[PDB]
Order: sequence, then structure tokens, then C-alpha cells
Amino acid sequence: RKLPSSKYKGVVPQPNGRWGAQIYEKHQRVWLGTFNEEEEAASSYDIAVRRFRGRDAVTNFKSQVDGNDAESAFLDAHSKAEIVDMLRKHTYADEFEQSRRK
DNA sequence: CTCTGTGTTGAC
DNA sequence: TCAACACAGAG
Repeated sequence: RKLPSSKYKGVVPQPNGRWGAQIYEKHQRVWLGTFNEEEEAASSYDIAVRRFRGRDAVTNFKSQVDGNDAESAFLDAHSKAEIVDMLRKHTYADEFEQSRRK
């Protein structure tokens, strides 16, 4: 009945078998949403930590070796709140697509 | 009604 | 900074 833990950083079990994501900023936990797939929570955490802590931060799936790309552009052109809301609303990929329609 | 995500606590 | 766990209260 104890919930399963995640290999990945910032990912927690949700009681229904789903997964939640969270980033810590100072003393405060910032919820990043809930997700059906553990990998999806992990990816959301990666996006959030690149926006909160920069291109050289430790990710679940990301390189650390790409300093200046379109993702850094899209993240820098948006507030922290807007990225968190995109992740919680599952709209990040769509917004990034329409952004680089430029 | 369902079930997120906040409150809280304790390791590190 | 971080997650584990219970369950207030958001939707």
C-alpha cells in the first residue's frame, strides 16, 4: 500500500498510480503538475530546472552540453510562472512549436 | 463526487 | 534542498 518511489529527481508518486512533479526554490516547493507517465513528470522537472537554474543544471534526461539553443530562447523569453503554468497545463510543447513558427 | 497538491516533518 | 505521507479542500 506504500507508494512507489521514482528513479528521477523531482518526481513523486500520486496515490492513483500517477506521478507528480515538484521543484524547490528557496524554502518553497513549486508543484509542476500530475502526469500519467513517470517519464513525463521527469521531463517536466527537467524543463523547470533549466528555467529556474540555467543551462548547466542537473537533469533527469538532458545533456548539460547545449548552452544556447531554441529551448534556452523560449525559456528565457518567458517568466518562471509562465513555464510552471505551461507544465501544469501540459501545453509546453504546443507553445514551443507555435513560438518557433517564427 | 474525484483526486490534486498542500501541510508537515525529517533525513541530508 | 529534497521526498514521504496524510488528507484538507480545490475542481
